[PDB]
Amino acid sequence: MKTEQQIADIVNRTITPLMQEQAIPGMAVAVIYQGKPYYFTWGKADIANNHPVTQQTLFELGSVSKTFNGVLGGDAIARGEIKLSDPVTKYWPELTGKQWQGIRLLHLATYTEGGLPLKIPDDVRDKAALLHFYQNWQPQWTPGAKRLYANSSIGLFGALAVKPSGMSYEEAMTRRVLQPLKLAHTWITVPQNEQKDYAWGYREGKPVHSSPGQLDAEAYGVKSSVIDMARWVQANMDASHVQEKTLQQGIALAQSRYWRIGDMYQGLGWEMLNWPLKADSIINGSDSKVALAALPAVEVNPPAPAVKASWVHKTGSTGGFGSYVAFVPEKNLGIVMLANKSYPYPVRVEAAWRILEKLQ
Repeated sequence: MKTEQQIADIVNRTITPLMQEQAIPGMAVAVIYQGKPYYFTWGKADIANNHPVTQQTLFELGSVSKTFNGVLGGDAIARGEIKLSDPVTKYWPELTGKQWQGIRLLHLATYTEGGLPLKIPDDVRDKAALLHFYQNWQPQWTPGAKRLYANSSIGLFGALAVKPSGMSYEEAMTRRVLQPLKLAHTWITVPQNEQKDYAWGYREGKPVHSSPGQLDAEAYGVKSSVIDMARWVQANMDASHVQEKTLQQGIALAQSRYWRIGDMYQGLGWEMLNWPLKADSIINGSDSKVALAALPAVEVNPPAPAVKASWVHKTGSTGGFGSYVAFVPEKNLGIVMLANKSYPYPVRVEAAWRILEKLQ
């Protein structure tokens, strides 16, 4: 097995040119290797004010937030509070249009509802406007026909999934996921006494933070540190240490296979491919030209239970940040890459692959 110095050499050999070539001000990486997390930090969380990246720096996860959504939903399934087969109208009866009649929670959770838009429109800023938007949306195809990635589908799934609990989404996420997993540096809303650790994102050489929007927490609005993200990857890779039974089962359910889209399988938030695999499949699959395309979907019903021989991963971005998380349960190997600049998805995936390939 490799020493810490050997792992550091491997990580730095990839990250050093990456940050220079992509003009990334700050990064934090965790490698999970033979059961242990190894942490690395470089650069600046705030350039003008000279604040370094540390193991406590908070990064905007962007759509990596959907992995938290999927686990919270899995926990609700395990609690018996919801079933993915339930109609959306069980939880939002005011969606009375015929286009909602056959849409199930399953479809919202997995981008298979019929073609909701990538984001809720900017001018939808209250509950009345949100209802109007969904009521008047018209699908492009029947439920299950295609997978088309969106924030507005899984975002609504998260809002509906927590209804039986009587809690807000943020309250339920905190009580049911973050607190049991001891994720004390993971936030939907960063409190004032933690703002000192909230990195600035950089877009076109200017510091930026993400703007709020409807159903943001549910789809793209989580912030977290490298320590918490490593602990999150560890718990998702192997939840045998998680003593809360419904949370352990909910983690497993987010890695069930619900749909087959070529060689990719859709979990709850997490996306999976069989392992072993060819690097080009994930690198090319991460390009927006594939990842954002509407592709035919094949249902896996009942969902296939998690298998160890899988590459489990999720990309995410905001205006100023780019993140990537991936793990292989069979190998007990994983990686977290957090950066305060958005940079191309295939570059993220290739760098992660290069590191993990040397740690086989």
